[PDB]
Order: sequence, then C-alpha cells, then structure tokens
Amino acid sequence: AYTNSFTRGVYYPDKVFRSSVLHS
Amino acid sequence: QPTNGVGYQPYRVVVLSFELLHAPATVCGPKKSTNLVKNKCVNFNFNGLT
Ligand SMILES: *[C@@H]1O[C@H](CO)[C@@H](O)[C@H](O)[C@H]1NC(C)=O
Repeated sequence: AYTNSFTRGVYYPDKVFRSSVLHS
Repeated sequence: QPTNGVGYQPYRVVVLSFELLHAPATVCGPKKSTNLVKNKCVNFNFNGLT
C-alpha cells in the first residue's frame, strides 16, 4: 500500500549559515 | 621471525583521519586565544581559519 511524498524529505545539506540565496 | 628479511618483518601502523568540517572544533594545537576586538581593522584567526 502507498501514498504520495509531494515535497517532504529535504534537509540542510551542510553545516553553514547562508541567507537570501538560491543555492544548488 | 626476528630474522625475516625487512620486507617480511612486522610493522606497526597508525593512520590519523582529520574531520575538517564547519562543525565546532574539538582537537586543536598548542595555540592561545587573545582578547576579542570589535569595530577596528584586525588580522584574525578562529580555530585555524585565518
Ligand atoms: C503512486 O500512487 C498513485 C496513487 O496516489 C498511483 O496511481 C500510482 O500508480 C503509484 N505509483 C507507484 C510507482 O507506486
């Protein structure tokens, strides 16, 4: 049995402060 | 054997791996802190970040 994830499961990839930025 | 050729003798090994992350430092050399300074042009070093 299943359901959809939508956009769950994103996490802070690194231990750095960044602000107002479209990082990749 | 104590009389093996050197290529066949036993050797002891240690390998040190260093965790250079932007996490908090916890293993550091014999370096010493100054007082902090603010609002003035300074040379600085934080945990080895010069
Ligand atoms: C994913 O779930 C939907 C129903 O929400 C279903 O139609 C689809 O076949 C499912 N696909 C997979 C690969 O599970």
